[PDB]
Amino acid sequence: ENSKTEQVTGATGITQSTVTAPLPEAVSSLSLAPTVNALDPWVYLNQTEVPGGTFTVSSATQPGSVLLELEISPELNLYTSHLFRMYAGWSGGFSLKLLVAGNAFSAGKLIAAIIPPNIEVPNSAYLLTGFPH
Amino acid sequence: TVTAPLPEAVSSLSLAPTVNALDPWVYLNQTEVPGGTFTVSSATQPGSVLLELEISPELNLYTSHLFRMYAGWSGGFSLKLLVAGNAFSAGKLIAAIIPPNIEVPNSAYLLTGFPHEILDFRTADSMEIIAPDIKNIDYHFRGDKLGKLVVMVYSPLRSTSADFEIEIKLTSAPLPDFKFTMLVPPIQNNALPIWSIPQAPPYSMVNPRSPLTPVVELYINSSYATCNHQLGRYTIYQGAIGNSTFNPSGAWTATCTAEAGSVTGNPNWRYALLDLPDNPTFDPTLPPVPRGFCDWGSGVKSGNKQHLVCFTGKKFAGGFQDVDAHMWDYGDNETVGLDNTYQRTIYISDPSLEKDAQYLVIPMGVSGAANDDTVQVAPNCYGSWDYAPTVAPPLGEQFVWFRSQLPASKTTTTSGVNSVPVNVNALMSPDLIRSAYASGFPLGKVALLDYVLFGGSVVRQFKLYPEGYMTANTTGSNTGFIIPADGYFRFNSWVSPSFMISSVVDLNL
Amino acid sequence: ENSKTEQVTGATGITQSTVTAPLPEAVSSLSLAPTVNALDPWVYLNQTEVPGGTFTVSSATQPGSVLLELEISPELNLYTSHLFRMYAGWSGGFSLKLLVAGNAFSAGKLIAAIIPPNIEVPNSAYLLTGFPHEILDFRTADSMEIIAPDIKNIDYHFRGDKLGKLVVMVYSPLRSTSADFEIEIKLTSAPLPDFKFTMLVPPIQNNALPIWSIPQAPPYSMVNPRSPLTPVVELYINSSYATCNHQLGRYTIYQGAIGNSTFNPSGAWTATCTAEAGSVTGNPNWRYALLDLPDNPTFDPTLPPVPRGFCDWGSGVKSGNKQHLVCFTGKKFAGGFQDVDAHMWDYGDNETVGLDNTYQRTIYISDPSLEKDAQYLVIPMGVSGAANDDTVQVAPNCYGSWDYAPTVAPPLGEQFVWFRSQLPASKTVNSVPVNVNALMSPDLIRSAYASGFPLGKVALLDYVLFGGSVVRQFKLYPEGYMTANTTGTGFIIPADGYFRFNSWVSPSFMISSVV
Amino acid sequence: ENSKTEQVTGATGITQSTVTAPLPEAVSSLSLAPTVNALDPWVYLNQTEVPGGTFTVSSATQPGSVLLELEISPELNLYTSHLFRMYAGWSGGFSLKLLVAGNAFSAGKLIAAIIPPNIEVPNSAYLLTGFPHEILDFRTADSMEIIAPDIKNIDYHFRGDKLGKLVVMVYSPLRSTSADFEIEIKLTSAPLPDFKFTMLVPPIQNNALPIWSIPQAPPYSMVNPRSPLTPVVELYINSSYATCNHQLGRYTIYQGAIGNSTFNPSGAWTATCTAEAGSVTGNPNWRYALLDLPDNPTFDPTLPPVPRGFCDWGSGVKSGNKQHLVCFTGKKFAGGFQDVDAHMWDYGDNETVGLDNTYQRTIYISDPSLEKDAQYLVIPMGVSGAANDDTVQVAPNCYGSWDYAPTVAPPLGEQFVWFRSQLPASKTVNSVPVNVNALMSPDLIRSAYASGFPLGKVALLDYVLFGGSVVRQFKLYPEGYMTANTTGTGFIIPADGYFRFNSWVSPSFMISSVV
Repeated sequence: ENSKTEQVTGATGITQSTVTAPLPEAVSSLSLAPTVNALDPWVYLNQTEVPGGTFTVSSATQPGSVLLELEISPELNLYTSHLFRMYAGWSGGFSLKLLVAGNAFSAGKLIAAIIPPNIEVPNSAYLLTGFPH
Repeated sequence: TVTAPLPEAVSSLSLAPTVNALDPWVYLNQTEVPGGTFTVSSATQPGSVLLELEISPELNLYTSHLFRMYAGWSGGFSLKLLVAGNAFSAGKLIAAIIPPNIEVPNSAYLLTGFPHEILDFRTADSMEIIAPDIKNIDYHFRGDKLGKLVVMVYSPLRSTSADFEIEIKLTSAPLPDFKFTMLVPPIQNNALPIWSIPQAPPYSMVNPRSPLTPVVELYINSSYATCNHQLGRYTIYQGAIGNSTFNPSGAWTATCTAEAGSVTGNPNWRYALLDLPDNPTFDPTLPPVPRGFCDWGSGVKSGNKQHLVCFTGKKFAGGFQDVDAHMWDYGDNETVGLDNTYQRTIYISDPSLEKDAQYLVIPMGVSGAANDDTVQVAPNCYGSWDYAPTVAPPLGEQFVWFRSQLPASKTTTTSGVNSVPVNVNALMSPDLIRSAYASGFPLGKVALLDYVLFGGSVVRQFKLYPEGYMTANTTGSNTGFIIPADGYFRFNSWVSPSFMISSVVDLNL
Repeated sequence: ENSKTEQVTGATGITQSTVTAPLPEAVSSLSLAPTVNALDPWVYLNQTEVPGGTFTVSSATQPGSVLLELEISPELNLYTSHLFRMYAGWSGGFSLKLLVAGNAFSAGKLIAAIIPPNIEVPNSAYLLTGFPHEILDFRTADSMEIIAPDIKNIDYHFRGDKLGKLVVMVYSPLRSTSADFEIEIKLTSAPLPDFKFTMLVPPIQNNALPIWSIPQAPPYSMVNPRSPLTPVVELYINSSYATCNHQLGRYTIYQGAIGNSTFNPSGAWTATCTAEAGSVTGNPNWRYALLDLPDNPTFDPTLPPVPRGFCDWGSGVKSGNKQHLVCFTGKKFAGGFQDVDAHMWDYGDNETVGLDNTYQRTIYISDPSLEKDAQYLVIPMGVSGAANDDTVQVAPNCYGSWDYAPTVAPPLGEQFVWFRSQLPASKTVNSVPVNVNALMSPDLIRSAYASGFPLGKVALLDYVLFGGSVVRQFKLYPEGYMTANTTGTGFIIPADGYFRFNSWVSPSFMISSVV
Repeated sequence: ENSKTEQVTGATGITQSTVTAPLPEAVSSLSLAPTVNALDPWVYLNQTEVPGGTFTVSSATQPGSVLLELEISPELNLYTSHLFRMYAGWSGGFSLKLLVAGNAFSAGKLIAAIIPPNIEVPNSAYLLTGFPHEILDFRTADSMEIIAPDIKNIDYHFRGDKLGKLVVMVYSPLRSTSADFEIEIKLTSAPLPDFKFTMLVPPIQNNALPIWSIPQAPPYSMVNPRSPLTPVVELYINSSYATCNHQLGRYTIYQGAIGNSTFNPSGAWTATCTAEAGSVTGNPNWRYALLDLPDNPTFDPTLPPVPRGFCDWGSGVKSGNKQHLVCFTGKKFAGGFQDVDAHMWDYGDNETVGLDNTYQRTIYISDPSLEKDAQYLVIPMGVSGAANDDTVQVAPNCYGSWDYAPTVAPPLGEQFVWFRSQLPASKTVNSVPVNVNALMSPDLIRSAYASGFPLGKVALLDYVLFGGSVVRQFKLYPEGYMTANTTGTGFIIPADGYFRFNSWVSPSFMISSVV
């Protein structure tokens, strides 16, 4: 985890790039996998748009509405989704880059939360602070 | 950017018969503070308290939930200030820590004499504040006096160019020295940090000011700036208050003993005294009216223009005889203490009232000049009984009302009694506040509720007060804004009383 | 702990100075105090007189009477009492110096005892020996320093905690050849070096200030709450007025105005009644009326039965044949009242004890033409017939379960000091000249709310005449009354002196200046 | 001295915190101090708001107006102000933090200057550059600590010495895109580490307390000093009442009751006159009389010409043909007065400006049978004819060289808040219903003598209704009047709220809550 800051062209504000692990990843030993199949090294280096990974925040949108809700799976990335057809099973997490077209003369905040399996999503930003976020 | 205006003194917890550790991960994730959300606007006055919090386990989502199974606790909190600021705003908050036994001042001048930090809107975002656990004892029991965090406007919000508002949220985690003391069953008196509301629609709820007619609308009107009603009054603290009841249908029917004599200059308008099953000694400290009995207004000195309407009939061994419609009203048509007064003396426009005979009274309409406006202002409180206080929404807000259509009874007989169709509003329904008794509201906090229409596609936001009313933030003005009664309420969050709802109702469409 | 001896000037006896710790002090670690606030080093070096720390042992005083009873607290010392307003909490004991004006040709003993919190004080010197204590002898005692612990089970105090006490009583009776000899005892205090305060807070407290500042207004500048249109012209004493039962002019430090009293007695003097059906048996002129109750519309038994501030002058039991009250009365119309003139009036029905001579809603007016259910102005203004100061002095009885002011008396040997005004006659109904007394004026006790009284203590006041060529001394009680010590019909004190706070004393204190 | 910079949240500008000593502090050796008394170490660590340390810069405010002017003294900080009551003397400077609510999209500058004692403050930012000073810019200012010297030529201060000042004014005008933008400025203080007190003394001083505690009595509990038998029923505002010339209801912090005012207005309402030879020309019913002067027997021009507390209601210039005052009047006999009834009366002779509409000894009574040199009771009770609130509001003129209360006005943009009571009619002489206003009640300013006002400062009061769902704000001036800020005939405020002390402000302060 880290954060870096860049000054904007005109010096009228800043942009931040942040890397974070809200919850620790538990790397599987894969001891029960009959074979372990490596991906092409370039697939880890390609960030594709996620299916349903696009939303617009207007000043109308409430802090109760879920903007994005996405399952952590091979379907997140174009080439892992295509590759998974060829395989019985899979293991491991995803890097998820949230690209925000922000500006220094706006105001307001997002919350992004990781939600465990077999837990329901609350319609409340107050309740999302109970998760790793 | 970490501020401790007063030092945290670490208790040894020597005296604790058990010391209960929290999960190590509760110290590592900051949650939103259950009620720690407030708004500042350019209208918000200097020296106004925006946020008051007891420094207690209730400051964090996980420790508030955990405290339900503990008898006692020790240790402070680390608070972080999340400020949705902007480039154009100037102003300052003051955050002050008040020791346990000391009264909170009403001005910035006196508040600066406490341990405090001053928080400018340009630099307050992500500032961290230690909320220390001040005590002279090894750990707290329940019901002990607690230190407070008070946040107040120090310099008012001003803007260069455009008139923004700032929403501030606190987040919290317990300090590493925080501990609990003794396991007890999970039933303890602290409010749950989440309230879960059963998804009952408003139309499925009773109207406590018109029990026979379904709620058809949630309603808003900019002229209804006051509620003086005795019916439909419920609080989380006290239950039903001021002659309200949890079964409004069953309480709707009174009886009255007919009284000797008649209204002056109006010999058809016979007096009666309402019979008081719950106040037979006629104590001034108990209610002067049967519980749950009609509080509809009918104007001031207005009998020539308008009356209330009821079914009546005399008591017998076989129940009640010859039941039909009459005009009635509270008190006289003249004396200020009786007329337009919620009290025992009524009159009925029936020449036939026999002395000492008992009559059924079932209110069911209004007549003549009566309108929605006149029904909305209840007959006055009077005397030393525990009547419900007159209430207003705060400046810039409107009540949300539970509304039902009351249909007109018509008769074709000459001189037969005739009603006019009217809408009846109630401030609250007992069916919504039902689940709030089990959950509790946090001390000095308001429920922000989502109200959900069209499968989630439209979401109104209302503030439900523990004093028994919903309010909305609104723009424009209107004497008839309708919200559909087929949505459901969803708990959103707890907020300070002075939080300003972002979701504004466009009251002129 | 130690003792040192000094020979007296003439060598005809000795004086002893003793330092003692009857009970060990337990110095708090203050580990739970958020900050520890040091006092100025000179505050530990200054012994001030204690509030109520003064008593006189005569040969009359029994070894059963408590002479001094004092809570071990910041209120013991002038500068710790002032400083504590600035703080949330405190910890640590006090040095308590008992200064005894003894002599070698007297006899007798004191006992001084430390009493833990939540223990009662016994009325017995035999039982005081069960506590940690000291005994002093009147032949040789001069100074005794008690190192008094702050006895606690908490790290430091907040306000409203229960405290350890010092108690002083006679152990063995005072004897002397002279009948006039007294041992004077004085108690002084300083905080012990381990004394600390805990947290700075704005200096606004319920706790009483150590010194009361009184406005210097003369009694003649103050309203008489029993006769508001007439100025006070004398302070007055009368040894037959052994009790006060008034409902007006009743105030307390704790509750403010009590009984039916008010802080605007001039604006409350006026009332209105609704004229009833009927009249007093045998007197058809005496028409009944009910006083209107704005404060008590529904006639609740727990709220007052008479309008706030309305006249409580007496007329005796069953005495309308002999005497009455007098008022201006007039019928209500547009904008005010018509044909306003003097009428006789009284409380009750001149027969039944529940009504006659009783402070309650039902009155009669001696006007033959009262219209039924019409309203009438009532402004009480005098008395008629055989009426006199003593009839006006005894108020109508209180009755029922409303929050009336209790009947109060001065302690044995003391007398009430009254605020007195002359109320003139008026003539053709004809009134008689009478003097009206009040127990207290609201203009004096106004100042006492702005400072407070220490709990369980009374203000000793100097009353200063001619700049000081005469000074009276009075005890002003927190219960509202003011009182003087008297020896040997009425006695008159001028109303153009001024009150000055002298000191705090116990209710049991004997005023040294005698009237 | 230093400066540090912080980037703003959004990176759209900067805030600066600067520490500066414009003039060197000269730390006293305290060699002549008998003792040196240390403060609690935490008092140096607590910055409190300064009395009068709050101002708002609008784009309207000129670079000639002084925004803040403050004496460098123990009164700057809450705990040094409380502590100083306990001490004879003091030495050492103050840290003064100027907190500026600035913004990067504004423009303009402050100047802050230290001014030595016995030097006058100039009404010019150009002249302030001649002093030791600092300049702040509204784009980047956030905190400025001034290390303000205690400038003295003596080892330490006693009370009543002349002091160095901080002065703040606009150096360069505020500009913004928005017309509504304001810079809010706040000043906080703590003593510098070299600050000391010099000698413990009992905590009794003339010096005003840093916090005023107000009784919480509602206005309806307080006497109306211009109509004592009637209660206050509203606080009131009327934008046409631009001045007050009353001689009753006039009080000041410094002098107490002024003009012809008294602290017992109910006991002073009654007067007596001796009936003169002759009558007003053309009106033989209008018999002259002279008010009796107990306070002024020899009719000294420097003592009041009217009895203490006697009625100052107006009736207009040369208007006896149109309107009069009304009183109860009756002839003096044994024990009181005979045949007391309502008569018309007025000041002067209905013609000459030295007498007519003038607060002076000579009156007429409209009773044809006044016996020469006999005494008559006078109890003013109403008004008659064309009389109204506005005629009663303007008092008769003051005249000559006696110590009358001056005519006072609210500052521009403010209005007086009045204590108002309804005075009812009385009917067959016939009175008219009228409302009487007082500028102040003695029951409010009683409390203010018991605390004092800081010299040159005004009390900002909250007035609390319904427990706090409405709060008005008023300035109560030490000169006796109370005042509100208004926008946009009479306006009514309920009399059952209570006053609460908010803060000390300058006379120049603009109340933020608007009526």
